[PDB]
Amino acid sequence: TRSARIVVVSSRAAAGVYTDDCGPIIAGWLEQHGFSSVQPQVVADGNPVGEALHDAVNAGVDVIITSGGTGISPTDTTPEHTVAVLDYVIPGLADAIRRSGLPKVPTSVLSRGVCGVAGRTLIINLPGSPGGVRDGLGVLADVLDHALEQIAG
Amino acid sequence: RSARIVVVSSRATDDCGPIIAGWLEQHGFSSVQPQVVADGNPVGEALHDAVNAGVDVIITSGGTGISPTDTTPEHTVAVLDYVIPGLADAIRRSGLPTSVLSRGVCGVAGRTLIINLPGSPGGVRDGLGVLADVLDHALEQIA
Amino acid sequence: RSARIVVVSSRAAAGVYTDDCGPIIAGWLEQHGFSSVQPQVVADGNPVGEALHDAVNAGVDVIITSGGTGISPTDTTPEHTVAVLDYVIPGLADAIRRSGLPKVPTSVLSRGVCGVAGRTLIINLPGSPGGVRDGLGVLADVLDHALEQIA
Ligand SMILES: [Cl-]
Repeated sequence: TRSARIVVVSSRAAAGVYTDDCGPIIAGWLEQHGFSSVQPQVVADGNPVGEALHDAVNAGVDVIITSGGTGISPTDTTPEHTVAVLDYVIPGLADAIRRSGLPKVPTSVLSRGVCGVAGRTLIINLPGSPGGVRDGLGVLADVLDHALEQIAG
Repeated sequence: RSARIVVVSSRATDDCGPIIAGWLEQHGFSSVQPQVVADGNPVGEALHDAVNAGVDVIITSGGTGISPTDTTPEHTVAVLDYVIPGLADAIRRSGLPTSVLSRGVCGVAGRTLIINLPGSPGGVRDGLGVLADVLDHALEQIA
Repeated sequence: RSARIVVVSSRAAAGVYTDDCGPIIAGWLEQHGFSSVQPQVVADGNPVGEALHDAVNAGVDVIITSGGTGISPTDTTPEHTVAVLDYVIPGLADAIRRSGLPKVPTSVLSRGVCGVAGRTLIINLPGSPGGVRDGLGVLADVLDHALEQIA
């Protein structure tokens, strides 16, 4: 637990014509867990996602947290770009993040987020909504320290 | 349906291209990758290639004002068979901005519809909102 | 590194004008190894103070503002900036003013300041895309060292 990036995926927000409410949530939670102070990078759907992830992995960050672009809309390609960068996926973590918001938000099941490892960087896809983000960070909090420990040895 | 997106930037990140690409997917196109190009010859090249390819629609963004390098409308008129003045006017009248100054045109080149949009995300938004109400009919009439 | 851009214009904030300077500043930051930002766009006056305080609290490495540094009644960017700053960096402000000369002798009328608030570097740029490009030229060979000195 020490270094991280945040990538918020929204073409409108990235163009500066829309609010990013998810990024600040992630930044605050990271501050509570031994990182600090990370500022959101807001990028458009598509190639800019690949570009941000490769850049962050090649920086050797411990953790990348993404928000948005995981649904089933024409333009949601975050999972594809993430899988491309990943060495492998962590299915149980992605499933638990989906189930976290479920009670509750039944459409949770439509988020196609993955999590995985690339090099020694842990990557987490979260949904593009403030509640889905907070619920998924709650899931991550139960396992982050262990996950980072394991990746390091 | 087929399309190309030409983002005209003197700088040549593209903020408008992905917005237009997303709109087009909503309207039955694509996955279209925006081509970001400099003013001038590169605008010509992107238009000519798209017209040759026989795409249904070309959307451009930027280079429509009165700065020394703003020649998107000139390059557009150069490839058009004819202009559709009401559509350019409707795009200018959407949204309201200094732009009254956008000299964008719209028109048909062959069986390809070309639409000039301003180089701002808000101008693009407003423009696309106009297009949303006429695009199906326009493509039908051209065919 | 992280940055915020605060474009200061009531008309741009209102959607009445387009923000052309914000995107110019954003692209320059990316070439200098910044991950970051959307600009922000805020009205003249108190919103400026709001935006700087939010950005200083969040702990960003740099804030670049654009506009509101002139001598018209609604130009209050320098005021709100000095209110947030712990201290000014006079030589950087001066260097930014001079970057417009000799071509735009009215460049000397910008009352823009630079300084540090906490661990955040703040730089006032003028509201014209030419004053902005001219100011980024100054920053090119001092910004990395500035940030290193602050840290
Ligand atoms: Cl999502």
